[PDB]
Amino acid sequence: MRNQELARIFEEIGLMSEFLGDNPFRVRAYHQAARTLYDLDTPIEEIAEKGKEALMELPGVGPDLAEKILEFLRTGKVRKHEELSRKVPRGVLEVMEVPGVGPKTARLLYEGLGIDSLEKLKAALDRGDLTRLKGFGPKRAERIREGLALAQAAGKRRPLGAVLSLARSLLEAIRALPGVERAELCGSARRYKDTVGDLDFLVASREGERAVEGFVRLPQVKEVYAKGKERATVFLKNGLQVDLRVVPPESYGAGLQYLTGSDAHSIRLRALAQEKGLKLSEYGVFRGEKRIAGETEEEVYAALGLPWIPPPLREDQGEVEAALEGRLPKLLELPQVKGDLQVHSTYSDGQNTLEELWEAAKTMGYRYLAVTDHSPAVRVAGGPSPEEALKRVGEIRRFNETHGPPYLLAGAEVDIHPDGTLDYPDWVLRELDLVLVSVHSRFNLPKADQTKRLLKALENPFVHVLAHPTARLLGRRAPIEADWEAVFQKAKEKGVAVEIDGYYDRMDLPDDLARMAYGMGLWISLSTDAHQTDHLRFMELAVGTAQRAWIGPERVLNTLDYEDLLSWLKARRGV
Ligand SMILES: Nc1nc2c(ncn2[C@H]2C[C@H](O)[C@@H](COP(=O)(O)OP(=O)(O)OP(=O)(O)O)O2)c(=O)[nH]1
Ligand SMILES: [Ca+2]
Ligand SMILES: [Ca+2]
Ligand SMILES: [Ca+2]
Ligand SMILES: [Ca+2]
Ligand SMILES: [Cl-]
Ligand SMILES: [Zn+2]
Repeated sequence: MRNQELARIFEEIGLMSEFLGDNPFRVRAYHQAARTLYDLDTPIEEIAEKGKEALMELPGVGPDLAEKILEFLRTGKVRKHEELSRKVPRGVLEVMEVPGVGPKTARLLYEGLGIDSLEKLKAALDRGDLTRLKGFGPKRAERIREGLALAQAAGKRRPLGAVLSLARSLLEAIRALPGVERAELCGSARRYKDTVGDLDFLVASREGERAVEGFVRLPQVKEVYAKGKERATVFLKNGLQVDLRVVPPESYGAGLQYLTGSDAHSIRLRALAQEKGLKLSEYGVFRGEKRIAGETEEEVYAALGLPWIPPPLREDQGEVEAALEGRLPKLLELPQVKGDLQVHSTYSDGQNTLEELWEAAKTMGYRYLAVTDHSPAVRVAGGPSPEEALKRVGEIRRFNETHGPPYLLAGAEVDIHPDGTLDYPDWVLRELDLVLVSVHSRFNLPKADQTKRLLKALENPFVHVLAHPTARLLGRRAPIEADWEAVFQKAKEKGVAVEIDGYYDRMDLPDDLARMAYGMGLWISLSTDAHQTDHLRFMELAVGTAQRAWIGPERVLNTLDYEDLLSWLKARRGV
């Protein structure tokens, strides 16, 4: 559907027209045309095929607008939009939009200040300039800076784990709206993508316009960017940018598929539908005018002749073909994970004592937790020395002797020196239950040298896991350059697992490299890199990554019970 695209063009013409000071009657007309297109559920093209008169049946559309609709559908553009685009630069428009701004304001801003982009705005805000620009006073000094921040974030992505819990708190409030029967967080978040744009929620309601109204008036909502009969876009007080879509209860499952995507997955499904004489839309699966499915997502998949496909797979990367052949991959699920294989303590950089870690693991129903404190080079600090590290192993053994399950594995996160040697001697490594190795320095070695360093680390027969292998930090540090094929192949041959560290700004291995490692036949270790007990919740992110990577419970260390894990760790491994 081109409905939203056309709504935007008309809206922009409205803004640009008012900026230029066109007839306020026309300005309002374009905005009313935009609302109509925003709210219109049936494809505009279907009404345009019926003629100019039929277009004119739509609220707000007269002869002038009906012709612009046809022009857009036939050419892909609207000359009037292109014309005002010649008079109106990009950032000047951007200034007028920045939530809380607008055209006439932006015109004094343009004429008065010389603003046809954004940096200038910022400049004026911080200096107090707008406090002296005619028509730019008090409570609005706040609003404009705030709007600017919202605009600048809308291009950008955040780590899934930075926003998932906040999204779920909004989900609780949405579910609690009177009139909402079901709701779910959809979009890329439901697919466990490691960074997300806006957050998208689907609601089932028999009274959609009233559900939108309750939604936009939630205590959590700061600013409404767009709203209509069945949809809205808002900004929360906490900054989250949120889209809502409402469908009737009979359509909920079709709405879940629609809003979860990916777009590429949905394109595949719509074609499968039409190939068997059906139409898949946000509102259901239809044979002619008859709705044959829609209420649950599994029903929708079934009507297309498919098993239900887990959201993390919905990327058009082989899952449609696997579903068609009745051979979806077996995927790791969160209840199968029996413990977390990288947690830190007060012995190094963690906030928690052994007792606190144990208590948290016990609450979570884990069988074990690996306490993997840093070797001395990781933290750029004197200890824990090799002697101290072994003293700690004894302390953890005594803790297990006095506590029982969940058992603590006495581990270490051992720094890899620039030359590939390890930051504890073998007499320490041999006594640890779990040896992780990782890069914490010299991140920018040439690719071939970084590869040699990692290969040398993998020569050590006491290593169990290559921890957070790329060392990336989302928003702060790029992945290290290394030949991952060479590294993973050596790890496989030596019996070393690779880690999926679900700590929210690490997400390392990333899904794509995890898919490569598992496809090459490696073992996988999941962890949260916890430095406080609140971090243990990130195991869901590591499992979501595993699902995106087509990883099953086979060859995942965390699915082994305690005894089988210890056996694996002690065993002759590799080729
Ligand atoms: N990408 C895309 N998705 C669409 C379109 N029409 C409907 N959808 C569905 C599939 C998307 O997964 C879902 C949410 O759209 P978004 O643009 O928010 O994308 P998504 O949440 O998948 O990714 P994001 O992390 O926001 O970039 O809406 C379209 O034109 N493009
Ligand atoms: Ca009309
Ligand atoms: Ca409710
Ligand atoms: Ca989204
Ligand atoms: Ca969206
Ligand atoms: Cl469902
Ligand atoms: Zn580390």
